[PDB]
Amino acid sequence: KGEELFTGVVPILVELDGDVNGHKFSVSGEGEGDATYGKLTLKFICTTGKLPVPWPTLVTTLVQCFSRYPDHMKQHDFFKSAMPEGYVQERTIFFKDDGNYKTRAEVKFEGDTLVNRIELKGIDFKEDGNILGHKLEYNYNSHNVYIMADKQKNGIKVNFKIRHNIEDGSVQLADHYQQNTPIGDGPVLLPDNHYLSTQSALSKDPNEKRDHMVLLEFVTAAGITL
Amino acid sequence: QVQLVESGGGLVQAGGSLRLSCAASGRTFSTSAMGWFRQAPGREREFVAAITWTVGNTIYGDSMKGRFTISRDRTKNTVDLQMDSLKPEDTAVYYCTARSRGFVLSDLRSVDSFDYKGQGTQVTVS
Repeated sequence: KGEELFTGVVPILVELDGDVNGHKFSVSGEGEGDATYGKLTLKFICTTGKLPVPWPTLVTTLVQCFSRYPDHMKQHDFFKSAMPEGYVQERTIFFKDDGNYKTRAEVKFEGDTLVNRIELKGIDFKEDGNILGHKLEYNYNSHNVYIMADKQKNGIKVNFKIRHNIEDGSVQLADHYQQNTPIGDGPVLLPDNHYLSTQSALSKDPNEKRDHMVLLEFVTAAGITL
Repeated sequence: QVQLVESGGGLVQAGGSLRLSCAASGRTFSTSAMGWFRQAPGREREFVAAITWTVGNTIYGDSMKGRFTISRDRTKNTVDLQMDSLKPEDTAVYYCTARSRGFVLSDLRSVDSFDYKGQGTQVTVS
């Protein structure tokens, strides 16, 4: 039922209110999602000035309902089955040898637009570390996002590690722990164990003077083998 | 949960105007839309207006489009109903509502599609 809302190109709005080590900031984004190709296209702007953390650290927080689920796997697509009422998405993100983010978000339709509204808090970050020191390269890597059912909470549990490339050639690990639960009480699809192959490419608009990020993503579900 | 407090009712002559207001408190982070409905004694609930929370798109009940305007303030978490060209058939208790579930827009025309409702304020037109 919710899958029918994703057959074409769907407009997207994102809003994030954040606080990291006492530094408050806000981000807004807009673009388009096309689940038949598993494709996202979005542009984000820091509306409060300069972003106090690197843009790559915000990518996972800033709509997995746009993943392409092949035909033989449509029964495992929790994210679309919760639409239009939506779902709550919560994470803790541990940056190894540094602070952590905690996030709470709701993803839902407001008529024709899919909306992702987020609150973010970061604590215990080192003032001269990779995050507050802005030592991350402006890029992104490919990752497998592992998904299993959470029958007791009628949702899913998700985990994965993100590799952030640092300028000096090393990497910074970010360990993601994730839970999703529906907002409505209608029936939802609880998946078998599978994964999302996720790719992300970051760019800049040379016409944009504000602190911003241009983002393209390709996501496809896998792990059943027909 | 969410709590809603309406105000601005009264007794006005036909052709005049009123402005209702509602203050929301509680888990307003989750709000996807707010609206108004009305109930006259003996009669059933009728849909008045709704506004989508992020973008501010508006919809109206058939006898009110043109005369009434719904608006909302996200920093103050309020929603108002300007009522012009009032008629005696607008006499009713007016209730403000809020929704947290997402929706397709036509879901909002259904008067019982809210998640929370306020206490109500009386409007009388003579």
